[PDB]
Amino acid sequence: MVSTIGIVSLSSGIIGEDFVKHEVDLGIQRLKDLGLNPIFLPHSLKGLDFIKDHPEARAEDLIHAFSDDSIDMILCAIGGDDTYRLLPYLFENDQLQKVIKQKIFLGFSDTTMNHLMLHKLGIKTFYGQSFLADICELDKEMLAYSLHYFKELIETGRISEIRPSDVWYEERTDFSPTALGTPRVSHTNTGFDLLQGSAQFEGKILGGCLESLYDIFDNSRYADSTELCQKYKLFPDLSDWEGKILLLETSEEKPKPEDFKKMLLTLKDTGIFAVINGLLVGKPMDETFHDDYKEALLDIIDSNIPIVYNLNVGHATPRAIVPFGVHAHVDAQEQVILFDYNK
Repeated sequence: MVSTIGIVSLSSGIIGEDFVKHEVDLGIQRLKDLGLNPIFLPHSLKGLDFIKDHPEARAEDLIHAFSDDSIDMILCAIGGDDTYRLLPYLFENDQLQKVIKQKIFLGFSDTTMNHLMLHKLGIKTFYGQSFLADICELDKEMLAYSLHYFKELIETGRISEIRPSDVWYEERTDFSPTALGTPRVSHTNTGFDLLQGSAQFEGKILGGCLESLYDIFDNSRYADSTELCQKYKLFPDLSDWEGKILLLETSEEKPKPEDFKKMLLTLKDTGIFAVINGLLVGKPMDETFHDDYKEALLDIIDSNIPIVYNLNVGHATPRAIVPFGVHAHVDAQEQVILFDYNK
């Protein structure tokens, strides 16, 4: 019985900018048609500059979203690259833990950091879509495959299974008003690609955007990312990772193959690939460096660890939604991932 959906800006504040107005109205109408009543949290529409300079305000919006019993679901507006800055405002005095309640939380990319924050507090979240990226798809309707998962989530509170899309789409090259009502360029999608290891494996899924996870360990983007993430122990320990399935997906930054490898090896050094039950990897945006990443994965990760590539999760389109913290059964041969809420 999800009815009210609260939209939050925890990363970029672009959603409140004048030029995005029509897109926002488009998404609002789509949410209404699905049986929902959208509300924007108090700071979420204040714009680029305000949101950038007030991570504490973003945190206050998140705290309110989780503590307000009239809000049934929380949807991230859009990603960015600096939501790690919210950490002290959520954890230094257990501000979020004190008032948090289990309810649907959906986002991706920079939101990976928020997913890890919520994991720390025992909250089961949902990865892979956001308001501007998916609900405000510029074509006449939302992408059918993306809609399938969003509709299922809002109607049932869960995702039961993921199957590959029939098609995938390129990122647009026109973002002016002439883009409205036009389709993205599409291509046939060939399904889950078992790179190595068992076609079947199981466990709860956790992870997200590779570039985001990298900033837990490397401070090149922001000098204090590693300090803050270590201070608040954001990265799960090995006992936590053991027997889980890791999700990785690459962003619009399209990391060059050398950098993709660097990032994988930084994770490998933690022991994560040694304790997980398998690895799921999303299709890169535009399939950029698709074959290079496949070769890098095969080279770096021991061949007894299962890896399934080409998931329609992450920055390519369309986009499935992945429950985190829910036992999953992967079967690459049968092109399906099942979720068991009673295991």
